[PDB]
Amino acid sequence: SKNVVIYADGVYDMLHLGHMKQLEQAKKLFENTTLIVGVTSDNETKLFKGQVVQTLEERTETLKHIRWVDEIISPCPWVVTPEFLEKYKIDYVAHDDDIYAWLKRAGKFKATQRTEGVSTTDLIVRILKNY
Amino acid sequence: SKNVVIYADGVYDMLHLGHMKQLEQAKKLFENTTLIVGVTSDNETKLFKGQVVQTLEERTETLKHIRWVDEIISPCPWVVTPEFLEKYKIDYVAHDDDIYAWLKRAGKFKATQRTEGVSTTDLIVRILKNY
Repeated sequence: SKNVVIYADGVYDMLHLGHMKQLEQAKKLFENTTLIVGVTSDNETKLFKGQVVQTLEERTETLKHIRWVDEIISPCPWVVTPEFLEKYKIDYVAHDDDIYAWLKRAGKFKATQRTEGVSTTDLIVRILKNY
Repeated sequence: SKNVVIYADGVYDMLHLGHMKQLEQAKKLFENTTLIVGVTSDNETKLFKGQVVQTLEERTETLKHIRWVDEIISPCPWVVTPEFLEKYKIDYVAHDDDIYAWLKRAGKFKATQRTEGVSTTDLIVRILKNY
């Protein structure tokens, strides 16, 4: 079967098992895929979403070590556009779930899910119940 | 060239970029390798080394998402023995650097290096200089 190009963007701050499971899910959407991961810039993340603890460089270098990741766009645009899809020959956008209505209308949206409790901040909440 | 079997054991608690770089180094020691990773048990780690924040299951599931990891032995023995090498057909043990004198004498030890400052605990020391 033909190779399907998947695009998954995010902040990927302090990458945890929840991110990794989501990337695995996107990678395995079809039998033969190329998973492109977009890593959002420090400025736009801070401005649109909130404080980021790791720089773009740190967030990107970590993602390079993940099995499911085939290609990285870093920094990636904050908003996916139709032109972006055509520029990188993206077949589907894989994201947790509006702003994706236009993708779903075109058949180009694949929902992936989060894993609760696994996150990095929750692991400190752990060691902080040693007292 | 023939496939070289590399064994790298550790606790791999709260896996960070330093672990990942070390695993990449072991994986790339030769052109064609199988990297086996050993993950130490909760009891022995606690007893011999110190408190572990993630369980064996959590530490092992995370390692599964790392590109360089080909096989996992979980839990792995606390001490590498000659019998262990023969049982899994290990050619080299890759570890940060004694207790490895016997490996170095046999030509079966490959030193890998750490990365400072990248660790998970240091990233909290970060957010804790927001105040």
